[PDB]
Amino acid sequence: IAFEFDGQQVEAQPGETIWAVAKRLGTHIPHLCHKPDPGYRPDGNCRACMVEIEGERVLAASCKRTPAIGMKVKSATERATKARAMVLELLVADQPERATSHDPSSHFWVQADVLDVTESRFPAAERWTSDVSHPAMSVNLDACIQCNLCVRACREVQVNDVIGMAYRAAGSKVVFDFDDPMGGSTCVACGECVQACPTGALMPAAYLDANQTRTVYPDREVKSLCPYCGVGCQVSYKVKDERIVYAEGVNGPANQNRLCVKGRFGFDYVHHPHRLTVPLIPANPWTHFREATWEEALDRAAGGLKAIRDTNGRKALAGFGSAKGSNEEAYLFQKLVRLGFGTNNVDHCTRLCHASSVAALMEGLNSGAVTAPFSAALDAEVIVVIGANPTVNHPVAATFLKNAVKQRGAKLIIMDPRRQTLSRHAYRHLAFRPGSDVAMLNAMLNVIVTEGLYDEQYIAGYTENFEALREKIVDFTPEKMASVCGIDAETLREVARLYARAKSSLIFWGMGVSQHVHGTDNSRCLIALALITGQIGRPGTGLHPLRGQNNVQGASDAGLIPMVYPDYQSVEKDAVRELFEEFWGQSLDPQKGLTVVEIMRAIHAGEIRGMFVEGENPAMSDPDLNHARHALAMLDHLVVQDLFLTETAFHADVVLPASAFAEKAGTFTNTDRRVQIAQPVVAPPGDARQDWWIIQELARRLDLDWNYGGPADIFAEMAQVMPSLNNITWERLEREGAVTYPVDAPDQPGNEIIFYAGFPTESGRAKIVPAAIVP
Amino acid sequence: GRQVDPHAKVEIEELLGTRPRQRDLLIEHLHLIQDTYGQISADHLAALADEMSLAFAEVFETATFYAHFDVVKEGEADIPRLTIRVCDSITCAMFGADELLETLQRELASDAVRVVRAPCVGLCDHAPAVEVGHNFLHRADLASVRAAVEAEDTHAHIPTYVDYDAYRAGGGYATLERLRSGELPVDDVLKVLDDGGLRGLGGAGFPTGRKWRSVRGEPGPRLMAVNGDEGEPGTFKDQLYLNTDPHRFLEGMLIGAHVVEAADVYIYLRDEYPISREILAREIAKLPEGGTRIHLRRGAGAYICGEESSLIESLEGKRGLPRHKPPFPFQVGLFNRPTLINNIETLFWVRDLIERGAEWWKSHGRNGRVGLRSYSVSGRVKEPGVKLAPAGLTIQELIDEYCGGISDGHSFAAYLPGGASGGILPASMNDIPLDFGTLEKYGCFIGSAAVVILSDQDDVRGAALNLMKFFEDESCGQCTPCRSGTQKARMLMENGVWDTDLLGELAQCMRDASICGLGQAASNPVSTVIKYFPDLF
Ligand SMILES: Nc1nc2c(c(=O)[nH]1)N[C@H]1C(S)=C(S)[C@@H](COP(=O)(O)OP(=O)(O)OC[C@H]3O[C@@H](n4cnc5c(=O)[nH]c(N)nc54)[C@H](O)[C@@H]3O)O[C@H]1N2
Ligand SMILES: Nc1nc2c(c(=O)[nH]1)N[C@H]1C(S)=C(S)[C@@H](COP(=O)(O)OP(=O)(O)OC[C@H]3O[C@@H](n4cnc5c(=O)[nH]c(N)nc54)[C@H](O)[C@@H]3O)O[C@H]1N2
Ligand SMILES: Cc1cc2nc3c(=O)[nH]c(=O)nc-3n(C[C@H](O)[C@H](O)[C@H](O)COP(=O)(O)O)c2cc1C
Ligand code: SF4
Ligand code: SF4
Ligand code: SF4
Ligand code: SF4
Ligand code: FES
Ligand code: FES
Ligand SMILES: [W+6]
Repeated sequence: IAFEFDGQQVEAQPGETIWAVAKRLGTHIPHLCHKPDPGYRPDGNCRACMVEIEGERVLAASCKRTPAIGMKVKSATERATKARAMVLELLVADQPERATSHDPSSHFWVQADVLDVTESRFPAAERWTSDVSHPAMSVNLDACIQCNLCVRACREVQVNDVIGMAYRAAGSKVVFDFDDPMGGSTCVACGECVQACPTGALMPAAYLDANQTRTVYPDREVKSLCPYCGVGCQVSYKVKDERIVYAEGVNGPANQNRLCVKGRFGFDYVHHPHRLTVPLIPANPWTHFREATWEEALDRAAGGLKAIRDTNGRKALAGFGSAKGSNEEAYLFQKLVRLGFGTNNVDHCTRLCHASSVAALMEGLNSGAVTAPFSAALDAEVIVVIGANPTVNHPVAATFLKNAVKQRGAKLIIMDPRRQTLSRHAYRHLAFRPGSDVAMLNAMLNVIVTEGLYDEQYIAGYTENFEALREKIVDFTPEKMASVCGIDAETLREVARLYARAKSSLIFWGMGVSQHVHGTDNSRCLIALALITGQIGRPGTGLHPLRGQNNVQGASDAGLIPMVYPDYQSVEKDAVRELFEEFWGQSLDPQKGLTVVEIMRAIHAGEIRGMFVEGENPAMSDPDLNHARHALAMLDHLVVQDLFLTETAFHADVVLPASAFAEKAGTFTNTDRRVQIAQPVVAPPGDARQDWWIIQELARRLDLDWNYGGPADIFAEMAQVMPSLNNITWERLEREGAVTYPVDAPDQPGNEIIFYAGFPTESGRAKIVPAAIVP
Repeated sequence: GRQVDPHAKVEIEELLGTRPRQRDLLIEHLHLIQDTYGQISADHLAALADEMSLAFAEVFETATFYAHFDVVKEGEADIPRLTIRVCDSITCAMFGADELLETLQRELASDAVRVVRAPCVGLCDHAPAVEVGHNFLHRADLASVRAAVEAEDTHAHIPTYVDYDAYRAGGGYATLERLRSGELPVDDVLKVLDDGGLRGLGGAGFPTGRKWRSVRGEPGPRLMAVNGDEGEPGTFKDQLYLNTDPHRFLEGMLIGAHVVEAADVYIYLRDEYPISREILAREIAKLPEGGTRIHLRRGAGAYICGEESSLIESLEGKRGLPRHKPPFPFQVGLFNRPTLINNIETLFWVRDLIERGAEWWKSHGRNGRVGLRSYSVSGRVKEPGVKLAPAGLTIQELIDEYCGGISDGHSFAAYLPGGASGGILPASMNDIPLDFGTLEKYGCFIGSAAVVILSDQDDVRGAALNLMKFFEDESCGQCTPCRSGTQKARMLMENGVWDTDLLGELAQCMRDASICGLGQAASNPVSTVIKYFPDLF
């Protein structure tokens, strides 16, 4: 589009409201009420971005209009400047003294200094008081410019339906539910309105004091991510010398500038006073067998393990693991075992939950990765969900879904006994007694084929077993399971029509289903909805369960498993044990390891001797009491590398100073197939250190002689084997930040959808599995 | 954690029974609550929302923007059942209102009763305009309200009018039935409406044939609506017609609907016009099931609803906030679909256009201008009330020919057309014709035919102050110029003298940088005073 501007004949792209054209061109002008960051929407209230155009008689706006053909805009004139200056004069007239107030170095005062205004000539208004009911925030609301961004953040993006302007013009204010103090309001501490209010009214704590006023600037800044969920919410940590304060979101392709309570607050664990800095081998403060040292308590690990190996054997050893806070360590936390102990007795107390899922996924497709991402539910048309509560444990995705509901109207469905928050936004709600989902699941399974509304073509050459099952299937029916599940049939006829007829669809769930004994048998059927209908492997289609940790993918995809080395190349195979050794130069053990509960119940009156624990509180995770106290009691030589003196390893005969999260580089992954880089902020206290040094030193003390160096080379030595990253390097994992592994080309965004043209399985097809009611 | 749905949810399902629960249908529920109970309490809102499955923020935003719904929480004090209101605009205030307020607010302002302010109710003709719970008064005074309260005279009182049969006696819905039949096609109607020059009423000054052609050219399922707010102070026409012969207006509306092919229609008039709210509900049920279904809605305050986009958002059960003008109302409307608005007056005349023609609408104008209009005179005259007269008429002739005169004891100093939106001019501006496109070269205009007359005994600056107070309380609250400029003007105009230069700047700003057509006019009065009253500074 061609249109004149300030005396030029310039061009503009489409959807480029005048403001953006000026910015791109270098003629910045004030907005105040228009947050250009992706995610928001303009409203045109402040009227500070006004311009002139030949043809109209009333001035216009620059954030809400568009430069159609022939038009010509004007900013360097008189009317517009006078109007802007007058608006700013009014605002600063109803404003406090910027000398000492809330956020003196803010957006409003900057845009004022641009229009050359310091004071005003109008009087004040004698406004209202403040409320500090909520601990983190501080609403000293005497600087409200009525910019309505609080709302577009709490009523349009991080949807929780709390804020709203509930009065008339002069008395117009912002209020929480029923004019309540917001200390017990529906606010969930979702800090998307705290970084949108330009003025310091809607401001957090830690940036001001009793006589509410700014008291600090950013000492420094660092861009990182959150070690609490499995989404990879980026962050920019606000620091002061040996102090961390508060963070904001960044334009991360996974988060998109929106966090939860923990992206803002709740990290008092890192700098938590009561901590550990030296070996210490009951009350919290260490009081027994403490001997600060770094060559004694490492002899007492290397020599101990080596000698007990010699005297009792290799299989007599065992080892737990962890993935809470690192990836590259696991590569080594397992290489160490496989080399010095010559034994595949690894385990993973975090992969326990969602095992059945990946079991079925590799049975049917030879993979365990959620088909396609969750941030792609905005081009779809339908949703499915069962056994979960995203808003709580995976909120960001929940609000993505809410936004998709709002904008595009794409319906969803629910499957849960109790009532959930999303109900309000939910198109339906299907309660049922537990351990019975599979019934209505088969109903939906066979509703399609029995009526005859399936997509034969996709089932023609892309999924085998389509005919051998039909005996039980046509034997089954979607009308019989009412008293067995607790629903009516027409609902199910509908739901299935909806899915199969829908242009696209997805399904979500979590540990709620796979928690049951035969949750496998649940997914054993859920697998094929997208496959039997075809709505898979294409934009907006796929299957995508969720995980409850940071990089469990990154751990259990790079060789922390009792039956397989990284990138899912099992041990029982032969060639696996013939090519890995050109790198590790060792003789391995083909027989599998003893799984977590297997090894635990084994050692109980068993034969294993000691282990090398790490990043876990096993004493209180899976087993209630029997395998917590008596578990390690009979053990002889023990190790614990925990940050704190957690309840577990109360008698762990040696300890090391686990480094916290916020201090490291490396690589992390999410439940989205993406790998996120990190970066350190603050060194730890005491003589503590990281783990990629602990394990290096211990390998050396155990006659391994790796001497690789730093993680920036562990990455390469871990990728040289795993083709999943066949085109990746730390360089572009720093620049461009995060990426996902299934990509093929170097200078391309990525390949982010399973089965776009064919399964990566030997046959190219799946093996649809017999799904029976097998209690 | 949050406001909880209490056990007090029985009285919300035992009171709505079998009704629809669409967002667009909310205000009726709130009115129902405010009627059955004299207040609207939180618990009830929580129950209502958790029924409609909404959030407390939305219902709270809506239940307080309209100036009538009275809200309370578990902490505040109970509201009484019996209340009254008083007018505070220019006309009702010129006859001794404020003294009335502060005179009866300490005799019968006790617990069981209440007394508050009110902008205007459409009775500028019979001076004070007091109301007692859906019952209005005239020439109000203390010794009359005493008796009106002591006796349970809260209920309204209905006059006589023309029913369906008496109307059917004459032409009686024969012009309409000629359309469902091909006895006369459409194009003729457009052609008469065009060549006859029916420049529409309302404060727009816009033709009608063009609107109808346009809304007829755009596709899909069409709609329509009517604005019966008439909230502008010096405007009391709609009442004198809806209370004498509505069936003519219904004829016109059905005509204007079938042409655009609108399945259903909508209506919107104040809460301060109850008599009509009963006349209609009495008549409609007698109008047969023809094939076009009609509706009827209420409205609580919100003079900003006189605007189109705000009326749309209200009929959508939303907050009364207008929209931007580059995307037009005839392209995207009531439910994101086309719809044509038309004031009841513009409909009331169509029958006389068709049955007689256009020439009957051209042999009327007195001065160069042409047309025929229904003025609304008020203030210190001798025979006030609505008036029909050829457009293009001066004001002196409107005073000494139709209105009988001015008074016996006063004189003529100032006057103001266009009600509040318009300006206040002196006598010397006497030889000017009163039409649509004639006064824009003087600062003011005439949008609603509102007229007022002030004498020497009356002061102008106080009138401008009252108008600015009105515009301050009727502001929607979105655009900054109105929200803050109205305050700064209500303040600057308070002191013994105002600068008028800061005021000129502020007026230029508000007139060039205001979203709605209200802020574009709230500065007309002060500017006209600065210009044509150079002897008051
Ligand atoms: N706050 C928080 N968040 C976390 C974690 C945490 O400890 N705390 N841990 C992370 C990880 S990896 C974990 S351990 C997860 C756990 O968290 P989730 O994955 O959410 O599992 P639940 O929290 O139990 O939610 C499962 C949902 O299924 C419902 N449900 C209950 N019974 C059944 C049933 O019989 N069938 C079905 N289909 N659904 C049922 C539950 O009531 C709930 O609605 O959270 C992850 N994120
Ligand atoms: N009460 C309760 N118990 C449960 C569950 C539950 O919901 N409630 N769910 C079960 C399930 S599914 C799960 S998902 C488990 C998880 O429960 P746990 O097995 O306790 O795992 P976490 O609670 O994450 O504890 C991880 C340990 O690693 C330490 N750590 C943290 N960051 C780092 C780091 O960067 N490096 C190292 N080396 N260590 C670090 C932590 O301080 C802590 O000691 O809980 C299981 N048990
Ligand atoms: C702030 C504002 C308030 C208005 N209030 C009313 C009103 O109360 N009644 C009315 O009929 N028109 C009112 N109008 C003018 C509307 O545009 C009018 O109702 C509508 O355009 C009628 O169109 P018509 O001329 O075809 O009949 C108002 C306009 C503005 C800008
Ligand atoms: S809270 Fe922020 S966005 Fe809301 S009115 Fe105040 S300054 Fe404007
Ligand atoms: S929860 Fe967070 S985003 Fe939502 S309203 Fe409260 S502060 Fe704003
Ligand atoms: S979802 Fe988890 S990782 Fe992401 S921002 Fe929230 S707490 Fe942090
Ligand atoms: S600023 Fe004034 S004219 Fe504009 S929307 Fe608000 S009340 Fe209406
Ligand atoms: S700045 Fe874009 S209109 Fe307010
Ligand atoms: S009643 Fe005061 S003028 Fe309308
Ligand atoms: W988990």
